[PDB]
Amino acid sequence: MNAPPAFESFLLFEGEKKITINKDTKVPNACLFTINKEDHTLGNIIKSQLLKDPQVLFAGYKVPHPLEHKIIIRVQTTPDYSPQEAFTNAITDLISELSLLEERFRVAIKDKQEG
Amino acid sequence: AGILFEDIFDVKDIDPEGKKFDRVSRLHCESESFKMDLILDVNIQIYPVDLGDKFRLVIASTLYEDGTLDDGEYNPTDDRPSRADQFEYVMYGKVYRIEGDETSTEAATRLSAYVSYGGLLMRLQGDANNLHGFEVDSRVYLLMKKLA
Amino acid sequence: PYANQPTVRITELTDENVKFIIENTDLAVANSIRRVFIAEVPIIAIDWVQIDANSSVLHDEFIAHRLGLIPLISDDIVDKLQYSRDCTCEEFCPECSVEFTLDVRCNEDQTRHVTSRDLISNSPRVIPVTSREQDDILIVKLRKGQELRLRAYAKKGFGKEHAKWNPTAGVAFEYDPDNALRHTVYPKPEEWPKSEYSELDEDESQAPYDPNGKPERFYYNVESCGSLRPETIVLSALSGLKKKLSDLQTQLSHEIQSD
Amino acid sequence: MIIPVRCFTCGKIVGNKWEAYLGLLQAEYTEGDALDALGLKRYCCRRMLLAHVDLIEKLLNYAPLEK
Amino acid sequence: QKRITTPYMTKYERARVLGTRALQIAMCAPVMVELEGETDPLLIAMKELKARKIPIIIRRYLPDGSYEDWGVDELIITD
Amino acid sequence: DNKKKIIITEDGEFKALQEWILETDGVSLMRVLSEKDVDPVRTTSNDIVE
Amino acid sequence: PSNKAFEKKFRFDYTNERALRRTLQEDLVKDVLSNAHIQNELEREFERMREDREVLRVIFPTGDSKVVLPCNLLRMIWNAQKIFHINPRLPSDLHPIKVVE
Amino acid sequence: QSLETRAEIQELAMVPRMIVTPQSNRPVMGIVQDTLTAVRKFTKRDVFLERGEVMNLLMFLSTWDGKVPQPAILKPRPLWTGKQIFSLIIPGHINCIRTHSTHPDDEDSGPYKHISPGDTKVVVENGELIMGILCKKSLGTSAGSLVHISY
Ligand SMILES: [Zn+2]
Ligand SMILES: [Zn+2]
Repeated sequence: MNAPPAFESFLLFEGEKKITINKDTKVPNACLFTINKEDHTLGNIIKSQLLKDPQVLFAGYKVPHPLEHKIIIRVQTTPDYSPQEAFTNAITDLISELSLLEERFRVAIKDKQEG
Repeated sequence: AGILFEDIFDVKDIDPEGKKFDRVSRLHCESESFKMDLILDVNIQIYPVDLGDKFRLVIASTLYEDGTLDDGEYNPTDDRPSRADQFEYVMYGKVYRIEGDETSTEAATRLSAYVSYGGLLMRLQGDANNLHGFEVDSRVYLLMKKLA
Repeated sequence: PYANQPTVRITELTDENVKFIIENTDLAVANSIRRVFIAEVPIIAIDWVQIDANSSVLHDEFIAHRLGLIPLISDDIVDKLQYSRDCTCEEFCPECSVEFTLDVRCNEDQTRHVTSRDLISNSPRVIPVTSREQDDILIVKLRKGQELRLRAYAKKGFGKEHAKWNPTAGVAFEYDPDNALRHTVYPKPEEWPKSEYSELDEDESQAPYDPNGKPERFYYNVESCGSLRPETIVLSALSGLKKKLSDLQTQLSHEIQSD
Repeated sequence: MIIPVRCFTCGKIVGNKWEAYLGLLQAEYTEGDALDALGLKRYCCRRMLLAHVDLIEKLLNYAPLEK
Repeated sequence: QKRITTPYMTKYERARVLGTRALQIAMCAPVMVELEGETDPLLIAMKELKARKIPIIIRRYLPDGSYEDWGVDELIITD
Repeated sequence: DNKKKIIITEDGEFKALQEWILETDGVSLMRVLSEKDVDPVRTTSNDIVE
Repeated sequence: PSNKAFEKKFRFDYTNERALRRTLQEDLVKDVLSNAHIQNELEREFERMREDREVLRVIFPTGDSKVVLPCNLLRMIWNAQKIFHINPRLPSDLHPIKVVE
Repeated sequence: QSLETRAEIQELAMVPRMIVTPQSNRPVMGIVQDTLTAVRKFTKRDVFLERGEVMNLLMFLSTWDGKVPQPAILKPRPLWTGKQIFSLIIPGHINCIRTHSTHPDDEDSGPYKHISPGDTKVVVENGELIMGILCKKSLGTSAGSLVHISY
């Protein structure tokens, strides 16, 4: 009787926000991003893309509890560069990277069939 | 500037009594000029070293010729002339012990400075006149450089 | 600071599985693609079951459970469908579900094998995986006098909800077949058999260590359950992950511009 | 009871292999031969057919409560 | 008039005073400190203890039968 | 060391001496203590009542 | 510790110029050597220590000194050294009579 | 069920307030099961962490000031150490000395007393792990362990 519904892992209720931004007070140019209803599939690729940025001093992700469905991403950037634009640049580069991969994959699959 | 110690050493021996760790090994080396002893723990995976090899140590309080007492914080981005740019193997630790040959009346002749880099230990044992700037609880860089 | 260019080449293409190789990309991207294969590719399976009569030897939930696991060929319909939670229609409609019927009664003295061929679909395209000598999925066995009638509805879902929406049977994933990065440490490398993709002579046990290496040349072998074609699983997975990131991008942009 | 529709671990469809597996065991294929004659290479899928017991036949031996 | 008991608040006295003062705050008793928007009576009681403003005295009963009365402010808070 | 005799030397040491001790199987603490050459200061019995 | 070692370790021996000047400032060594009141007080302190030694030996016939006590004095000394950066290589600043008083 | 008894339980019987037992003046709780084993393997001398693995581990420290420490090895590539991170876990300025389970007895008598070949004397100084391997004797429930002194 206490089992949560299966769709609880990816569906947002009314009033919940997908992503919330909180400034970090301990150190300058730091920020914390809370993503609701996500798991490692999205946090890991975002963190790895961020670590490629030369202007990102820190990037990490965690899931506070496996039974809960939330991710926390901490981004620290050098002072000339907002963490918010670092995050959006990582996303917009990963999207482009995936689109290129899909196009090459479909071309290769076409060439595999009598090519 | 700031150079706590500077000399050229020769590996007299590798870890005796076997190796206790597969990535790090203990090496014993001697000096030509100052004729003093070093025991150093180094990781072989990234910086392999062989018996009979010859290298140069520069223990310094900072990595800048300006001698500006740096943060102990890791900052990858710094467009400053680093002392490590001319060196191959660079560590960073704090000196935690200084032993001496002193007695109740006379001063120290031979000194032994023990410094640990993240758990990798070094004992530098010579004469008191050379290990002068070593003070307990001080941050030091070992900059090593292998030479033919 | 920018995206790297990856490349793909397929080494085996079959109606059952695709085997291919990805070069010049991060470990995280490779693992996330492997992850989306299993969990987040939409597929069609029967989720709603209403039983009108059941005189068999298996109870109603046992038959409804077995029914849920029958794969359905959903290659192009799944794209044009909608999630039942998103359809504005009050009741089941052709644009958000697929209806199935099953009326089997055993009258002769021979045991009757109710299989997936007995499921009568409403659409000519969305049918069980036995479309085109091999037998079919066995649902139940009926003795003389027993029967079962039931009406079912199929919806669109992905693995995250339930394993019946899992399109793939087995996703083999590998990288660095010879231990060059040495992410794993063999106490005795001799005892370990060579990988399929390893390139070494019979004498050498593992590649020499190189400290500068990074994981590349990820080897995939995606084997389908039969619902989706092996080659279209990967295309759907890439599109879904890209769309997921795009939605996050829009929501973050909206949040920042409103912040 | 009855053959499971899908392998628990892999997820490969194994529900349609039971009748073929029994037919091959009649013909002096051994289990090690009959299993890979059906295309079951992973031992996770092989243990399903190898260790399954079919009790549906004993249940059908009993007369139905209805007619 | 002479006091032979310890000048420190024992852990038991600290627990009972906090509990019995949080109970009074729950019942619309006036608060002794400028509270900062908090709503929990226990937090308010813990604040009044640390600010040394609790209007309670403690009667410590000696074994012989006599007793000593200590105001909350007259004795050192252990925590 | 706690059953061994312990003395104090002229240099203020605590040398552990080794001497003969006898463990019994009965108990008659009074007739034993009141005997010649038995050490009447350390002789314990494990019986509380005695 | 031995009677020879106990005395060697806990007497304030104030008859050595260089030995005392090694550990103490210059403003303090002259006070220790000159003032006889301080020397008398230090001798009295050692006598008290000797009396305590006799009491401990009668309390603990068993040799082991392992005991259970309220607060770890050696650890507090080490904590003080690390807080104030003692650097036990230079002559000390603490006046020996402040210790006793 | 009432506010008075609630406050009394909070102020007397809370878990963190019960770490040390008066039965034997030792801590009652200790690191146990697979953390203890993973700590001994994690704090050995030859444990090195790349930049990304360190940034992930720091993501799980609640009492971290957001300052990445200087790696023990800089130039060939930045490498941290298990001890270098376990020092960030240790709170305040704690100072204690413990010996590992496999510490040979003769090591203290001869040379290398303060430079242990086996990494088997635990020495924490100024709230920082300098040398040694943490075992049951260092993080367990024995008297004088690192949690006992921390409390
Ligand atoms: Zn609809
Ligand atoms: Zn399987």
